[PDB]
Amino acid sequence: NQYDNDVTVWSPQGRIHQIEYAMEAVKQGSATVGLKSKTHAVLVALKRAQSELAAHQKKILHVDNHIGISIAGLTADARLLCNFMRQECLDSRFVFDRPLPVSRLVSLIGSKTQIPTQRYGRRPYGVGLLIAGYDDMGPHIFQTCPSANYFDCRAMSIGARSQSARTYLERHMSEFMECNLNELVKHGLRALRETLPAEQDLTTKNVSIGIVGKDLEFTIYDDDDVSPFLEGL
Amino acid sequence: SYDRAITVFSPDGHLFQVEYAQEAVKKGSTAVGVRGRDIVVLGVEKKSVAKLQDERTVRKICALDDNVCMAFAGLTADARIVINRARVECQSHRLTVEDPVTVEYITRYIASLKQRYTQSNGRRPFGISALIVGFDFDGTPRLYQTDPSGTYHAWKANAIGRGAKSVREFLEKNYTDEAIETDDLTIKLVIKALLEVVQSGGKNIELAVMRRDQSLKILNPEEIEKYVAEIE
Amino acid sequence: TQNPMVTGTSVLGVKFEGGVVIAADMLGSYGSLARFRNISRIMRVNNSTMLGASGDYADFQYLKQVLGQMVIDEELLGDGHSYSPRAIHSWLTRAMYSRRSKMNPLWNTMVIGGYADGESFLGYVDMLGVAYEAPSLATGYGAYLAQPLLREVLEKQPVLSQTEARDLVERCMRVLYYRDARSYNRFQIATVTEKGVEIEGPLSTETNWDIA
Amino acid sequence: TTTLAFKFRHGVIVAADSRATAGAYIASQTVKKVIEINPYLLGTMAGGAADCSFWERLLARQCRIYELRNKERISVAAASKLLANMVYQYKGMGLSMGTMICGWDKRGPGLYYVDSEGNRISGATFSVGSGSVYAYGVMDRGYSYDLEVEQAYDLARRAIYQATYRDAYSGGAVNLYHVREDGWIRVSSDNVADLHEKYS
Amino acid sequence: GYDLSASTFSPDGRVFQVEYAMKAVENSSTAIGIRCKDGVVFGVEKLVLSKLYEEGSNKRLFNVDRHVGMAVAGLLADARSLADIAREEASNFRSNFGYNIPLKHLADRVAMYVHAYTLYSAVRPFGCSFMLGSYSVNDGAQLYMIDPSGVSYGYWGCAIGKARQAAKTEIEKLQMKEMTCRDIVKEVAKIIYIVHDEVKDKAFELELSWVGELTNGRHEIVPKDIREEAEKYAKESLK
Amino acid sequence: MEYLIGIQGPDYVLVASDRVAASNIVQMKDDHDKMFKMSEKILLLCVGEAGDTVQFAEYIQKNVQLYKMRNGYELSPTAAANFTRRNLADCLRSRTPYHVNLLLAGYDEHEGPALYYMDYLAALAKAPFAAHGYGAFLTLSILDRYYTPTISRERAVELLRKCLEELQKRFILNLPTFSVRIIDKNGIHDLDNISF
Amino acid sequence: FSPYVFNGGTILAIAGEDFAIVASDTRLSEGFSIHTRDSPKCYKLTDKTVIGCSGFHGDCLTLTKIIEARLKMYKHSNNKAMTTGAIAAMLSTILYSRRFFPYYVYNIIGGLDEEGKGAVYSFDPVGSYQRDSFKAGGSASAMLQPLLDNQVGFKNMQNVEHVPLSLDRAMRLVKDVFISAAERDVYTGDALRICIVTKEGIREETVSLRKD
Amino acid sequence: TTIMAVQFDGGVVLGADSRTTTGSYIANRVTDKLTPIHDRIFCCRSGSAADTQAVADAVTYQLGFHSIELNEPPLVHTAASLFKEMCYRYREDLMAGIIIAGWDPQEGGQVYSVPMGGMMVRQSFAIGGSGSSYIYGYVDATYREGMTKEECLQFTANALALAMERDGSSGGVIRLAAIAESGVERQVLLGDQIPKFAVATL
Amino acid sequence: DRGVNTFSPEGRLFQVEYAIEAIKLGSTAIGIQTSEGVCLAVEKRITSPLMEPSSIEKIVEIDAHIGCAMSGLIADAKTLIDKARVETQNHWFTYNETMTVESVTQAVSNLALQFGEEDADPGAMSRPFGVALLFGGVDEKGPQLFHMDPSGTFVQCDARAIGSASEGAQSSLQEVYHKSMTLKEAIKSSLIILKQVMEEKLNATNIELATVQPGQNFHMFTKEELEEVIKDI
Ligand SMILES: CC(C)C[C@@H](C=O)NC(=O)[C@H](CC(C)C)NC(=O)[C@H](CC(C)C)NC(=O)OCc1ccccc1
Ligand SMILES: CC(C)C[C@@H](C=O)NC(=O)[C@H](CC(C)C)NC(=O)[C@H](CC(C)C)NC(=O)OCc1ccccc1
Repeated sequence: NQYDNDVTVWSPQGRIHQIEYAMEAVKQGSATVGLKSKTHAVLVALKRAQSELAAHQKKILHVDNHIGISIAGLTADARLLCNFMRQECLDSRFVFDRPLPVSRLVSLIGSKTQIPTQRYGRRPYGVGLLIAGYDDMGPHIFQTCPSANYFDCRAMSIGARSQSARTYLERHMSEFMECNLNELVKHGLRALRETLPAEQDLTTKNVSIGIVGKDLEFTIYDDDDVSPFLEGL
Repeated sequence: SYDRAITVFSPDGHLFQVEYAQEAVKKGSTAVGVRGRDIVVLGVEKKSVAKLQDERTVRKICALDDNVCMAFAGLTADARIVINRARVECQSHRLTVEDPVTVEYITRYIASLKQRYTQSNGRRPFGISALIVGFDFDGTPRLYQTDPSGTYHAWKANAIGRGAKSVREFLEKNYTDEAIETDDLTIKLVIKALLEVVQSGGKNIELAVMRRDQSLKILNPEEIEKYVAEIE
Repeated sequence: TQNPMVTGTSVLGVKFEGGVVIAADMLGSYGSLARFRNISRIMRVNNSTMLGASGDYADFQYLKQVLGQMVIDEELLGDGHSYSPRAIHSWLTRAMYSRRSKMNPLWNTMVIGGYADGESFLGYVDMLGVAYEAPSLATGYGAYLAQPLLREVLEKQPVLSQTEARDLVERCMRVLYYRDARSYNRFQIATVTEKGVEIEGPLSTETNWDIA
Repeated sequence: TTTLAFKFRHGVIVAADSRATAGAYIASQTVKKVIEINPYLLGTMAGGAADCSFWERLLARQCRIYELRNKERISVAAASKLLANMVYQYKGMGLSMGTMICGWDKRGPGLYYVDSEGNRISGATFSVGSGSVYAYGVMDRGYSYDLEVEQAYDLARRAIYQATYRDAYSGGAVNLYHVREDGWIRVSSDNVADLHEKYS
Repeated sequence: GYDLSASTFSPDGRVFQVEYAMKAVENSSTAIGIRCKDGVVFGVEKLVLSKLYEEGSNKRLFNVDRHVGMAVAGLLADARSLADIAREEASNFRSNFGYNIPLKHLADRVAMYVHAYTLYSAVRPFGCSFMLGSYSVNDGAQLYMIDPSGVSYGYWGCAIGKARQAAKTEIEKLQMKEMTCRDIVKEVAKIIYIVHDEVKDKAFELELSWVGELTNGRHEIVPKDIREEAEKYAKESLK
Repeated sequence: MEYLIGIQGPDYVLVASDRVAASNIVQMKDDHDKMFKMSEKILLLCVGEAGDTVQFAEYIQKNVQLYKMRNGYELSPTAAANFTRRNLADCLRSRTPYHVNLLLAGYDEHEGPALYYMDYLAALAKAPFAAHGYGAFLTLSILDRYYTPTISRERAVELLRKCLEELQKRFILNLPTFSVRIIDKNGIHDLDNISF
Repeated sequence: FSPYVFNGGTILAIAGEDFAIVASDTRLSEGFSIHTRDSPKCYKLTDKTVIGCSGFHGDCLTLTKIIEARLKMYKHSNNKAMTTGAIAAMLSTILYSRRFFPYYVYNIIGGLDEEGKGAVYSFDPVGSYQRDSFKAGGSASAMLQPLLDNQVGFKNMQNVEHVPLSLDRAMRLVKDVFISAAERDVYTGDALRICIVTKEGIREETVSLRKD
Repeated sequence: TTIMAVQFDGGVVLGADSRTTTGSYIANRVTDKLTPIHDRIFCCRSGSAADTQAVADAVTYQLGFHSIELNEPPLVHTAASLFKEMCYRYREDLMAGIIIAGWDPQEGGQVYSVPMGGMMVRQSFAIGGSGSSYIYGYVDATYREGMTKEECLQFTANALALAMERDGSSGGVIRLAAIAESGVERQVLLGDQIPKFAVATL
Repeated sequence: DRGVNTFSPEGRLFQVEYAIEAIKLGSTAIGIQTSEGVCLAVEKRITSPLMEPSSIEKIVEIDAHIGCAMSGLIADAKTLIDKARVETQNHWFTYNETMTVESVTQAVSNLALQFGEEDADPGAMSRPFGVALLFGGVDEKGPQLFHMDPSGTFVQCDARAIGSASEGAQSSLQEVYHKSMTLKEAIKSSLIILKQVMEEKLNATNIELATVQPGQNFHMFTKEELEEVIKDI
């Protein structure tokens, strides 16, 4: 076709095929789950290793003391976006001496990601994120897509076989608000486990957890540090 | 400002433009170079005298600096541009290091220039391959070959251009410490290698040599004829 | 502003139990000439902040415009986040320091007050970027005349009520009118409380004894 | 400050006091004024401390980059030229730097003087700083290309001690370095009080 | 291949890229806006893709200024970009000319910005249609609509989305010139509920906003009590 | 201040310069060379502000050698002098002027010996003899007195000794040793130093 | 228009076997006036480093903000906190970035090294930094330095056993030197802030001084 | 120089002298310092002639384009704000103080002051120029609220005449201009028309 | 007729995929991580006897404690190596410390995928780097080994093989590798795999070997040591 080579070409159905191709690029990555309670936000990601001797790729990255993102898609675009987030947060702290609200950071991300989708010879950022953070208005979970569109979510999962996690979260969304930190982390892990095939399990070497809360700066748990949560399956 | 990607990847991972530059150098004239014990030689096959062309203005052997020369094969104009850039670089190096350039330094600079040209925007790869020979301050002779891809290797004897494979096979079969025993034997080796490709022989040969602590010298046609007669 | 043209006199500030009070005379002086006598030198940044400015009045207008536009742009978003007085103080400090570095200073000396999260805020921003927070502030000639009275009262009684703060501000303004040569009788009082920002019209120092 | 370096048969010696003053206030008496660019090359500080430190550190960075690229250690002449060309772009802007580059290249011992004023001259005996003249006196009266190693050490120590004695803005400890074909070694750091007790 | 660039004219004299952008906006949900004597009222059929999204995500009603609203349809990223542009234009107008931007002027500026993307091959047309609503004593209640082509026209009632025809049919039978905002919110809810399709679309949430005399010339969401009364009235009307 | 001198004869140019490099009050070097070899038959003598002299001379040296390699024939003394003047004049009005005083000596196969004078303002001039620095004030009179166009190189060396002896007798600065060189059809020859 | 102003302030740093002390007074001045009495000049950077800035207050604030931002950048790009030596090197680079518009700030760093032992780094406005065992900077540097050299350095005293410094003795010395300085130097007074850096954490104390 | 504007119910009354000096030499003695920015907006120029003329031309261009864009009469506040922006941005290079007065339907007659530095304040009556310092007391004492057009014209003429009498940079003729809904009624008082106040002799 | 920044329906960048394809045409390089150090081996791939083996620089030194092995387009690797060296020295100058292996890998990876056609730079890059890298060195966290591809994705690897013989060399590494391997065992295993996978016979002139250990700096084996190891194995 002649309508699926540039991002400045409209299809006769009002679709920009490159944006859906970037969406597919996001959907072909590893699965992540994010969920929030009335006092906490949890990011759970499933890391994939190229070979048995290759360290599992990291997926939860710091942004500030109150923001963290899980990535699903191109790693270079992920790092570029993370650097932009960090610079924006540092600028906000330097100028105003206050944490940057998560919603404003997501808005800036959307504005930045829009520009490529409207200019010649530029590609959308082939990465989808799950921002988790705590601001003055409580915990937040946001989802970003290469289409420069974002949504405020109670819970979400993006990546390969993420529909099973989405169905689980929808079924069990009622209890999320009134759940201790351990219960919420276990719910996120259960959502992530549903994505795995039958012959695979959640080990300490392929699970990452990111907690942010009122009295808990954003922390990344990996390796043996995720054992306490895994116990109780 | 032209900002188009002239050189791009293709399935199977080939930079087709660089392959076409290789083809261009293949279609070019023939050049030979041999590293001796105390002498470095360069040979070039003249396409045709034409009986009315000044040999002074068609030389394919040039001196980048006092201790470095190089002969090329491919498109002449790109060779001229590369020669000028290399000369400017040699002068700058002598200015800011207070020591004469080494052969390795200048070949690496030329290779870097070619790489930049095969990865930049709106510009095609260079279509020449250069044999760079000279003497370092330590007195050790050197000989390097550079390709449009930006790859440079150190050779003891190589050929580029038309009939590169045939001359290279001849050199491999007929290169030994015995053949590099004396300077005259080395020049005879270069002439013999060139004669494996050039039809007329003798008349259609351009030969230059550099000795240790001596300026680059182009052998006059009489000397080339004398060596050709000696070979036969 | 390399050369100031129309300038204001000191701006006072004292924090009480449940807000802050700022006073500034209505006067624009062109070098020993009360050219403008009905200009307000107190700004209401938002529902929980205020800003009184000394020095050049044109630069005060510029800061007023920029800060108002910032507050508006924030409100349009409607995300439930308010620029805290500390945020405005930090932004002002950064702007003044940047202008100083560029060698094009904003000739002003502002006093920022606010009430957020059940805590009073009182900041000082200088032309050169000097920033600090203290219970009492006094710019210009107030630092020599009015500040001692406020500091003595606060040291004797760290926590003051609203009426005591207002009386202290009135006394300090009276002293300034007595002793400062670029001062005016008419002045404004601004207060920030949990109820918001209120600015009192043109008051007077009629309690001016002149026993000679 | 007073720093000196002279070339003799067995290498090049480098000496320097360790006093830094801010006007008339002695900021420190333990300032290292000999920088180790590489095990076979070293420089000296004199003038503005910040300028000399920054530009010598940048010179060390550039020398390491050169070594990595060319697989051969940089020469003293190359390092001196690099520093001179790098500080020349800031001529007239107030840089107060006087340095000596000492080492052992493929051409034998080297010794170069570099100044913020643009000078770059090689030589056998050099001394830079406030006490440069006082050190020059003793160094010239006692220098000889055929000095024994201990005699060279004594000459450098005595020159720096005399410069400290006659100069107010110089003092502290006399650091002494010796360059050889196999690198440099720091031989001693003797305090001026002990040297005064030994000589007087 | 006459429809691969906004800089190419088809033989009939059409710019097919703008047509495809119009089709792209035509594939989104419906948004209606009715002008009344007091002011203007907006309504958006905010479809909910999944129950995981919070109430308020993907908001399609923006405040580009104190006194100007914005209801969008189509690609939401483009809508947000245009909203930021409108905010910038309003701020510039206030800074330079020293007073609030008239709605007609802002519509003109944003339309001209949109039109600049329908001329070159280096940029694609915006895939979003939006409406602007403002009220002031000097100027009165105003409502405008801007399409991807850049055409800006004033409207007593507008509808952008897939159900534009139905919404126009329902709006056309209202004496909006004499009714007030309070009586217009209920009608907007009725229209949104009527145009909504349940067989195709799963569920939706009603988003309302207005600006008029009751609000002192400020654009803000309709309070929860008023919105709930409007939804109850719409459900009763549908029966 | 430094010292330069040049005598142009029938078939040669004789040049000499001092070998002192003083920082403030101390002669930090005693065998400095102030002559730059531009080509096989061209010399440049530079005296002036520290840093400017070396930078300018090395830049001109690089450009001249680059010309020689690019074209295969060396630049003529007149061409080199004009090139130097053009560069200096261009840099005169910029933000990075060079405060350097020059003296260009060279030999040409056709035209013959040439001696060129150039000041920090880039005013080129050709003279049979010339000098630079505060020592010129004392040597120009001697050169005018004892100079003839048909002067042999030996007699020219004697005249240079006369000038340097006058410098030793009358000038205040210490200029003990002078480097001496001569350019002829055979190239540049380095003659014995004049020492005191 | 003068872009600089001296706001006073004294800083002190002591390095011990297993601790580091950073002390500063809490007075901010301008000319002959006093801005505040609760403006500490000790800023905490990490869990094992403290930096004390004195001089021009605006430049001090800007530098502190830059250091905080750079610490966070290094943590993000290297996934590990910076050491005291890294902070010193970065500060030296930053200060020299503005050689032609220098930071009118006197800096001092105190914290543990990689081995767990104390370390103190003293800086000049241009960037020169040296690893010292004790150092005082600011208005009363000349008044504090000699006493430290005599007592902890045991200078100019013969037949004195060089017992290693103890934390109690270090705190006593800091308090005494600051009390003595407050008696002579006008710019130093109000109150004293002491930061003790150890493996357990950073402890803070405050002892009052003269208000004159 | 002496420039003045007064505000009455329905419009404004402007007035300025007609002297342009280059030291002690009167280059122009009939200069018109009241410049029509728009149909019903006027500016009184004090300070540097070149700066004031350039600013006036720039504001005229901007305001005309603005009026064409919005099919409605301009606002006096808009002209005042444009002058304020231009003067504040280029305060270091400009030497010009301006008074802006005119009529618009929204707020009626208004007077604005834009002195050096780019301030903007609305006043009932504004004065400016070198000679304004000599009539501050007069305007303060003889100003009343709710004056009539004729009374304002007489007041402006009297105060301007005093300023011309006492200031060496002011002189010539008094150029008055009244702006209201009807239009602009321009006037020029010269010779005996200028108010006269007797001088003492002992 | 598609631009460099173009997405396939499978959510991949065509140029990056083709660059991955070009890697498979390069020489084989192996690296192994051990508690005693990191070893690196490469295949010289000599074409004619007249070529000096010493001129084939397939293992280079970034700093005194880091080395890089590469396969693919060497001319492309030169720029990345120069960037790595400059970054390491810049870090030393600014912070007076040795850059971590992960930091150098990240800095070099950021360069990849920074190519475009419109509005990039006067001399921006037009295509991805068609060369794979194998970083190895000792940091505060001990010996480390990292693998970088044209896509800019870097992962810690215990033992990785890159090049034409990657498929099969990796299998042999899986068969032979254990956590407690010693440096000599690692070197011998790498040599065995290289001998098995090379088309030509293995000798001391047609292979390169380098090691980095906590005590010793980057060391490149000479003919004597290589011959000793070859004889032993
Ligand atoms: C290498 C230097 C220490 C040599 C030393 C000479 O004795 N320099 C000096 O004493 C210079 C003299 C100046 C006129 C160049 N004086 C100085 O005061 C210099 C620079 C200031 C002017 C900002 N040193 C200075 O103040 O900093 C000393 C210092 C050094 C390290 C850490 C903390 C403080
Ligand atoms: C706005 C004007 C129409 C009013 C007029 C009345 O005083 N202005 C002036 O007279 C001002 C003097 C200024 C110091 C107030 N003079 C001017 O603007 C003159 C007028 C010439 C064209 C004859 N030109 C000018 O640029 O000023 C001359 C000058 C230049 C430098 C210093 C002092 C004076």
